[PDB]
Amino acid sequence: SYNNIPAGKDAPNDIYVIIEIPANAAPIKYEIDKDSDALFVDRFMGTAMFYPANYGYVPNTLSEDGDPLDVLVVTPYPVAAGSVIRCRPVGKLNMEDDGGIDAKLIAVPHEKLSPLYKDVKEYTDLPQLLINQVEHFFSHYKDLEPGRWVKISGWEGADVAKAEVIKAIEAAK
Amino acid sequence: SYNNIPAGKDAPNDIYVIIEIPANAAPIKYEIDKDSDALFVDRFMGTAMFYPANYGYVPNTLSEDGDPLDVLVVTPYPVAAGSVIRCRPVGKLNMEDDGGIDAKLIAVPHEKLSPLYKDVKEYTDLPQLLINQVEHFFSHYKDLEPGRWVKISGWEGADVAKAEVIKAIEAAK
Amino acid sequence: SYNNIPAGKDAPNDIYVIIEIPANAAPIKYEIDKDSDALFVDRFMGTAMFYPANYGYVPNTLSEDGDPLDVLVVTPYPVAAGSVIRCRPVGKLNMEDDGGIDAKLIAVPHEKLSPLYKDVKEYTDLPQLLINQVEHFFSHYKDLEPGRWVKISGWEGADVAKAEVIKAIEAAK
Amino acid sequence: SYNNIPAGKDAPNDIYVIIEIPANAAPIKYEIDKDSDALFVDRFMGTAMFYPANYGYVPNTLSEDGDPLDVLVVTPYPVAAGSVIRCRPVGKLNMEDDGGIDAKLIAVPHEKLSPLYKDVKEYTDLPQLLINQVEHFFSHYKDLEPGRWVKISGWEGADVAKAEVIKAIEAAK
Amino acid sequence: SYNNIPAGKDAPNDIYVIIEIPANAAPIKYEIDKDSDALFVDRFMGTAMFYPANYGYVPNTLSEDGDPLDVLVVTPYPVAAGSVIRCRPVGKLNMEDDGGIDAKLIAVPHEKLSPLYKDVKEYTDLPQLLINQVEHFFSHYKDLEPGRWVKISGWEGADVAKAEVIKAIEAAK
Amino acid sequence: SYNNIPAGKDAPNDIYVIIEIPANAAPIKYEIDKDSDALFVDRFMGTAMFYPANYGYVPNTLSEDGDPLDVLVVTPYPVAAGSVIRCRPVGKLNMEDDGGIDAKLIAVPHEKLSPLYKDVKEYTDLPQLLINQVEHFFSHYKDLEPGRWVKISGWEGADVAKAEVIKAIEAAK
Ligand SMILES: [Mg+2]
Ligand SMILES: [Mg+2]
Ligand SMILES: [Mg+2]
Ligand SMILES: [Mg+2]
Ligand SMILES: [Mg+2]
Ligand SMILES: [Mg+2]
Ligand SMILES: [Mg+2]
Ligand SMILES: [Mg+2]
Ligand SMILES: [Mg+2]
Ligand SMILES: [Mg+2]
Ligand SMILES: [Mg+2]
Ligand SMILES: [Mg+2]
Ligand SMILES: [Mg+2]
Ligand SMILES: [Mg+2]
Ligand SMILES: [Mg+2]
Ligand SMILES: [Mg+2]
Ligand SMILES: [Mg+2]
Ligand SMILES: [Mg+2]
Repeated sequence: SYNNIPAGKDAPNDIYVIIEIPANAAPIKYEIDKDSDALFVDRFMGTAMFYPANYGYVPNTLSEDGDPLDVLVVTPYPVAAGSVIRCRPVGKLNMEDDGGIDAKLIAVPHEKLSPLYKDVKEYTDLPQLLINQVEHFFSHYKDLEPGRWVKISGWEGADVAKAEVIKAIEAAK
Repeated sequence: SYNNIPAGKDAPNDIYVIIEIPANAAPIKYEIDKDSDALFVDRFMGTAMFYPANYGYVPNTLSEDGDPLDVLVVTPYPVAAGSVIRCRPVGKLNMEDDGGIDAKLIAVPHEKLSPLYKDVKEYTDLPQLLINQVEHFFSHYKDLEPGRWVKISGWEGADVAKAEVIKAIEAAK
Repeated sequence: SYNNIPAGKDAPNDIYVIIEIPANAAPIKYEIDKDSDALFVDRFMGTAMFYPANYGYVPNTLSEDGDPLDVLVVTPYPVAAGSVIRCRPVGKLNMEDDGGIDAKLIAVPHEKLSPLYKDVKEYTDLPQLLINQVEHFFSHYKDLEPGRWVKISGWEGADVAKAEVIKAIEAAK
Repeated sequence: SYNNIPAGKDAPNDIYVIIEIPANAAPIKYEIDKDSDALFVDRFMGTAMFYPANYGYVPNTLSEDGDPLDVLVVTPYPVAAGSVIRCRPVGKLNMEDDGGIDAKLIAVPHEKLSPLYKDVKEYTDLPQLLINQVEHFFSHYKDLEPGRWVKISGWEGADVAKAEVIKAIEAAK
Repeated sequence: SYNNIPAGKDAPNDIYVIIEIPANAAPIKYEIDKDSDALFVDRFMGTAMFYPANYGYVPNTLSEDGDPLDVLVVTPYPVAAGSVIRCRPVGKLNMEDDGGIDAKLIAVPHEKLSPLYKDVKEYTDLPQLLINQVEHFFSHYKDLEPGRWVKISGWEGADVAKAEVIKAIEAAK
Repeated sequence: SYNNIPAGKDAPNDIYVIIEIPANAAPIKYEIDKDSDALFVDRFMGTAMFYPANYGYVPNTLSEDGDPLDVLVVTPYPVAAGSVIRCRPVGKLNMEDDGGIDAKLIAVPHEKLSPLYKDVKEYTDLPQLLINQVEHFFSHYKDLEPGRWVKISGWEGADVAKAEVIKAIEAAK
């Protein structure tokens, strides 16, 4: 099962993220069910938008909302829902949503998977438009769903993002 | 495993369906294997047709033929093979095929997943062309495979479909 | 060439729209060039959004910005960029953008192309969520491009939309 | 324009086919308009089926019904709508439909485009399942559209198909 | 889990292959993890190439590199990553890579899945171009990853391939 | 027609490229026919490879092989075959093939189309793996076609690439 996957081979610089929603996918919000490891349709999203990067979570972590830590992973090609990417965090997007505090990390593939991100040490080393697209997506993707909303606080860098991994690993143990 | 998913949160009005074949997919007839939870290729379909709705089954149900209850689920976008949709039955298509009695329910997503089906209470509230496409698909998709065949009896409404769910949940106990 | 296509077989109830951008497509903003009939990439759009309906124009019309009249066409499947669809207007979305007044019509296919829209006489007969998605898309698709913006005024019905077609046809003569 | 393309480099053994509908495409029945060269949506097809081969016509041919000769082209990958394939006829499917006589040729790519068809000299050298799929598609794809219908007479071989090309090239002069 | 799937219903003539990479897919090299059954991204491949057949392994086998036996499966349509296909071996491609001896079998679906391969008894009954594409892919897909390389020895037939299946099954006990 | 499109609004820093083959497309080598403006299938390519960037030509130019100048354009999303991209050259790949000298440019979208490439002044500002993928593709894509082959000479920078545009513009006038 997914719970047999550690949070990382060497956290926080070498972690695993289980993908729930591929980048550039149809507007279906999938979530993995802890009790079955199965991909559930949480909802069909209301706006004409798509997640700008692959979206999932670090196994064996615990965030403030009670679920594993949320991570977006930038990849050269969208990966299959349910697949697992070895990656490295480069930034943290601080937000609050209708349910409470909701920070999410952004990460890039580990060097063993690709050389493309070797020089991406901070989220500011990704394309500025991509960073803006990520923030704009979370700012607006709940606009057509009543009772759902997002407040953006802002971005923090790779040191804070790596800290967040450690926090969530320690919270689960 | 899939067997940890209940038949529904509040059956028969609120059920779960595990999808084997997405709507509008390539002509590969996948089936989930009970003893591995794995998606098997049952066959490559012989006709140039596609399933007009997502196709799957209700976990923890048992029909009189020893398999879970079959369900077609209408969705605004096709859902991934192996994913699970919370939905609501609105009708039943009575058929017999080369394997015996073969009724299949038709369902729409629960209102928590989409607002688009709030007025669909009976299968006759779906577009008539879609109902005709479902009937036509099952009447013909086996035409080019030796020894496979379908007889269509007709449709029944939401109350009959809900009673079928109750009966199949009972049988699994 | 495209200019041999009339504005309609029986405008304004029966018109042709040349599609530039398919519904649900990648964020490439194509525009057909008057001087060559060729599809140009006007831009790669800045936001993680998609046109919620097929987007194009009525040939042999002239709208307020000097170009043919803009029309969104709802279809059961997205139609290819550069293809031509026989359709019928059911509404008008009034907007202003960074270039000036920018109304766009919304239309559904002629009954010879699909039976699915026979009961759609006004834009309010389309799904409310789709109407909201169209408004939300135009409100936000320029959010990440400096100097580009949109202000929505509101909708008008089929009779107003049909009068806009007549106005743009006569303005071209 | 398309009318500048000859019927072939060396007809009837070496012909050109302009594709209207790719193999395995969405159920949109496109047709090229003679007076604009533009791809029109003739209709959205009513059944859950797809064309099993690429479908188009030979330019600068004229059958006795006033339209160019129809050709299905088998290719290793589906080709884009509006593109032109150099190919070689290997058979003829005789049909009558709601519009009158409706024979369609079947062809394979010229050896300069692919080595995969060197041993396909007759339509019976193609996979039997594919031949059956073509027949089944035309027998059923109009089933859900009022007033549309097909009668299938049977197949003829490559020599008959080649004579049909010669006859249709003659008629266009 | 996957390990409940036997190596075959009647090995070596009738085997199961769990697919990791679909034919003609994006250049994502998935591998199933033994400890979790989950699909991991091993890497994003460096070259602009795709696997010419579906790629996976036989469960409950052990090959020379300590992992289950590798098999390519030719299918009429690419099958999803993680799905399981009943097939039959027809050849063996002998290679050495940067990790050591690396033979891979090639197989076609069982006749219950498709009639299209009934006459394919040896790998030489597949299209020569496909065999060449498989050799060329393995010869070059690692060309842009330093430290990864492949040397091709050549092919052996179905009887040798079937003996390799028996060898890997017994080696797992 | 395409010939109404100038080589650029302000060559060599602001040019138009007509795309024949989208990035990451199926292995179909399309070429636009000068006499009809139609997209022809030149061949189905022999190797399991794909063009790593969109491929096409500058209208109203003349290269040493007698045809308009060949250009690859890097884009965030593959563009439709036959569409036209406003772009700017950043490098030149010198090659000779079975027909003679065969240099090709690489370009990025003009700033009016996207901000993503503002800092890409030279081909060495693109990802090194992408540059290697382009060279590797041309080195190998003819490996399975007899009589077709490529010799790589090497890359030159943006100043030489801009020169090549001017050379080919002047050659056509
Ligand atoms: Mg969360
Ligand atoms: Mg979550
Ligand atoms: Mg949230
Ligand atoms: Mg089943
Ligand atoms: Mg069943
Ligand atoms: Mg059945
Ligand atoms: Mg406009
Ligand atoms: Mg416009
Ligand atoms: Mg505007
Ligand atoms: Mg036609
Ligand atoms: Mg015809
Ligand atoms: Mg007909
Ligand atoms: Mg191996
Ligand atoms: Mg392996
Ligand atoms: Mg290897
Ligand atoms: Mg050239
Ligand atoms: Mg060329
Ligand atoms: Mg060349």
